[PDB]
Amino acid sequence: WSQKQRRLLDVTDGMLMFCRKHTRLSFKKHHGVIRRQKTHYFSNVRPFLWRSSRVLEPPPLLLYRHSGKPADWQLPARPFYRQGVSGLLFPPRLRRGFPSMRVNSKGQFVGVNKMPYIAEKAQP
Amino acid sequence: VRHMFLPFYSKERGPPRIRMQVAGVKGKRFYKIVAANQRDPRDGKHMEVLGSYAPCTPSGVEELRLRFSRIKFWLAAGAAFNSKMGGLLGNAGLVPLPPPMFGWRTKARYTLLESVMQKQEKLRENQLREYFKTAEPVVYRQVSEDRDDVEQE
Amino acid sequence: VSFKNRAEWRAFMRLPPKSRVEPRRPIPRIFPWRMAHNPLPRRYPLYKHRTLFLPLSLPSYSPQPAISGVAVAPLTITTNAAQLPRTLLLQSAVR
Amino acid sequence: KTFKRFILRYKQKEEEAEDLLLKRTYTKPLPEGWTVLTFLEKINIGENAEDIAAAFSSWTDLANATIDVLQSVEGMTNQQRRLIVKHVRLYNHGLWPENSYEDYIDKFQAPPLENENKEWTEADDARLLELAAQYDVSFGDPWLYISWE
Amino acid sequence: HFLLGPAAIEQQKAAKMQRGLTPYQTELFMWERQMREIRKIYRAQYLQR
Amino acid sequence: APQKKGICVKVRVQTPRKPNSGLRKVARVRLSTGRTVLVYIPGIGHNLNVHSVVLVRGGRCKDVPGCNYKAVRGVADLLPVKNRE
Amino acid sequence: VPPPLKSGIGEPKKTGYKFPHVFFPYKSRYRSPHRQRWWPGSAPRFLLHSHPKRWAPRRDLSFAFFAFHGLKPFAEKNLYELMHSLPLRGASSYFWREADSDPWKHLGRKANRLQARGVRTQGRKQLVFSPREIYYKRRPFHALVFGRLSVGQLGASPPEAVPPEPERAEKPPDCESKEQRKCAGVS
Amino acid sequence: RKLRLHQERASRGHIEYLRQLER
RNA sequence: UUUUUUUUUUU
RNA sequence: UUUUAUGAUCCCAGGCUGGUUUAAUAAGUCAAAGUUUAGCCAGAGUCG
RNA sequence: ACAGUUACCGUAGCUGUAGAUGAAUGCUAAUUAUAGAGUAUAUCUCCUAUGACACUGCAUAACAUA
RNA sequence: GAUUAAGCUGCAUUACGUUUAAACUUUACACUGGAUACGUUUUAAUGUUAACUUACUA
RNA sequence: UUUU
RNA sequence: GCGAGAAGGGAAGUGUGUUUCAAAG
RNA sequence: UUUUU
Repeated sequence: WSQKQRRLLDVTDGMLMFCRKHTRLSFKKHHGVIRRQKTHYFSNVRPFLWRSSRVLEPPPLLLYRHSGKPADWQLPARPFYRQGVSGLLFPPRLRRGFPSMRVNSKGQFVGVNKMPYIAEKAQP
Repeated sequence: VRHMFLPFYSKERGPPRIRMQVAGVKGKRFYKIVAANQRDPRDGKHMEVLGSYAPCTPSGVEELRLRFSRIKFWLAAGAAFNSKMGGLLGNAGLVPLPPPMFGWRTKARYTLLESVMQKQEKLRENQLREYFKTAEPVVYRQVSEDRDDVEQE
Repeated sequence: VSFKNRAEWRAFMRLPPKSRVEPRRPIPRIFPWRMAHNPLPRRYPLYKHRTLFLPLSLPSYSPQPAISGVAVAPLTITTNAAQLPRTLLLQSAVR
Repeated sequence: KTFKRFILRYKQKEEEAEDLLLKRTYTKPLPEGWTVLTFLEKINIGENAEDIAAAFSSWTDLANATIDVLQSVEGMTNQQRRLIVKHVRLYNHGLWPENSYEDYIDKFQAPPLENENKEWTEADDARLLELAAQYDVSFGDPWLYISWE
Repeated sequence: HFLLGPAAIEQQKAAKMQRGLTPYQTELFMWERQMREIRKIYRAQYLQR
Repeated sequence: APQKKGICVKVRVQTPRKPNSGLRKVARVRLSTGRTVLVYIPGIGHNLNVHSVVLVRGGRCKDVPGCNYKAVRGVADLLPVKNRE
Repeated sequence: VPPPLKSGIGEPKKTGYKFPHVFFPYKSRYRSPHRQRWWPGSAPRFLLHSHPKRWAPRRDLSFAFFAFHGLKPFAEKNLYELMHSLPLRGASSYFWREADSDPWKHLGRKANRLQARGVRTQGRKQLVFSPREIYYKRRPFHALVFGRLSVGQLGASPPEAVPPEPERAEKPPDCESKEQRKCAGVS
Repeated sequence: RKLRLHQERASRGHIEYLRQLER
């Protein structure tokens, strides 16, 4: 999309006055050392977290040049693993197989009315 | 197979519905799409979480994460939604695109205006073609021999 | 347009005015490897090569055969983040 | 680093400037005999009638007026602000030429159908039978898609 | 492919109006009928799978 | 409570226990909860008298036996600033 | 302050309640369904508060006092009151409702509501009533009038008149339509 | 072939991810 | 602490 | 005939639960007897 | 998680030092205009307002076809 | 005389006690009531004031 | 604001 | 015609809650 | 606040 809406911008010498800076080098001037582990967690971590699993940003979608339509073959998913290890020897029996669905006395499938656990996926 | 949705329906609260929520930190609020009853509070009990919505993102493009295997399943149960919800789902292709405000037949002046904008974009393309043949980083002018840089984006 | 004073610069790069009730600021990004902490060196060795390591143990203890004559058995347990060519063949055929 | 954002901001500013120019040129003018004050007089505006009209110059500046700009004027209450924005949106779309239920069915109603008021021929009978097998009959409303074809 | 295809958009416009109803109402009711067909399709597919 | 206000009704000079010699100025301050307890007045000078309101705080004094409170300068009432410091 | 409660004519004396509603002391936002309508821009409850008991000194009593109903303004004269003075009790006549001078349409708190169209920037077909059977219970403001309801087209004359319709037979002789305001007829 | 609908393309990715994890 | 990217284990 | 130290009779006060990250070969696969912050369930009646 | 308590050795009991910051107070700073999460915080006395004007609908037979 | 019989389990001002105990908005993104209509509208929402007992910031 |  | 305690801590100890199941007015 | 010595 950026390549389609192309424009010619004229930049004069006076427009780059604020771009220049005095200091030559640059680096972090404030250590990332956290002071309060609990106070910060319940102020800037919990509100910004709405999922029970750690998921990274997915890759971008590839489109054609001429036709401008998505292609079939593209990059695969990007699963994430904690500490690199991706092996479980005794996996538990999760309840996510039938979301909001259970078995009745008759054998039929019926729903439920309950609040989902916020840490359902975070407790394997 | 209406027997399978009995539990879902609530006599005290009401029938199921799809809406959004408001949660986060002050100044950086983000929408959260969930499923709940009609009389339920905006921030409270929820049956299942369908996804989220971020109308303001650092990249400048609105993001939308949804479940394709849950939204379709819930609609079969007879779950309604607000007018705004239908528009967002229509673009994703899950449901037919709803008509905009005032309908489609009244959209007469916009059609002509859109054509003018499209024509201008095509004409602008023709202008830049010639530039590449004689691209000059530095171009002066007959005023004060002032330097003027050129850069695309 | 020439930028001379700070007032002129302020009135040229600022975003357009918006409503007071709608959200204006964006949502920050939180990486999986850093939720509420930013590790960094705080010692003499402040600039050195710090390669990322991804431990990968054996996938299966059973004896696997050779795929198309190319052996895909594990030789050593030490594996770096970069995928070895021998392992890339097994995963390619799995899909 | 500063150059990345400076270039992007400059490009966006040009897009808005060019887009606004076309909108003003293709703005729908008022009918014959309708001035700036006449538009605000037929809407049952409050006492502050001449003050609002004085701020604006012509009709183009009023139709294309945004919401933030309208708040600058002191002589505009909440009731008046929400009323003016409704009128400009209706006249632009031609939804308020003459308020009456009879005008809507005569102006915005004329769908021409190709196969309308025509007899059934030998070829038509075969076509209907073929579509019957393609779309399930005893499932939902089979007449919704076959009718369009 | 019909409801989710381009044919659905043009189908709403080609509708007969009724006395006492606004132009937007004619398209709204037509769209509502289409929304009823998609629900049955999903319900049948879910049960079969 | 972190702090509790009180009123002084007795001013005396208690001699510290041996081998610590000298004299230490103390005053019996009546807490707002209807309880009396001795309080030390650190710092040079003295301005507290009978029927004076003073704010006390925590702190133990080894030289003065029993005293387990200290006064606060400035925030208290009718307690001027130090002389030389 | 609100007007005191009064009983209409033809009703026995009742005992006044101590409080307007059950939740008088505790709650304040609750409102009773039978609340009085006296604020400007409303209408009475017909037979609950329209005709309260009328009293005056002995000196003011006269024949003309009893004829107050028949001299009411056009904006408050109902059908019952109108038919009482007409020849033959207004029998074999035509009547129609003119919804152009309602109290709420000119005055009231909510007199500037936003309609679906917006604002009014500028021959009709009004219903016609033909009273057949007339039965007066509580004169001059009460009656059980049965008549034939039909549709008719207005004329081009300055006033509101009915040229050659009624034409279609809508329904058999039924109860009256409205009890708020009515006009005269050609007869 | 040539899945034009958004729903068809969305389901394609789900199958690909599940196939890799299946052994 | 990434020119044309809104992607990047940047270090 | 019935309860009763595995607390029968009996006096005062306290309503139950969840909340994602969280360093260390206490490397938790659910934070390991008991610690919380938008939240679930639940909370009599009266105009005589 | 480490030291100190006669200048010999088991118990026992103390001072400083860690984290969690869900009170108050003292000194010094209003220093670009991208500053936040929770019961939105307790007891008692006098006086004033509320209570008939609270949201919506005339589709509550309306504005009614050359 | 005609029914003439009015001031909270709520909110606000002032005052006392205690180490401490909360008033400034074009209040219009949402949810929700009403409804034939994204046709109306409402302080329980949202955004600002702050002794920072917190994040980010050549 | 060395992006308001 | 429809909605409205959306400002409730006054009652209770084996109770209020939690957990396991069930529910074709 | 000011700004290519």
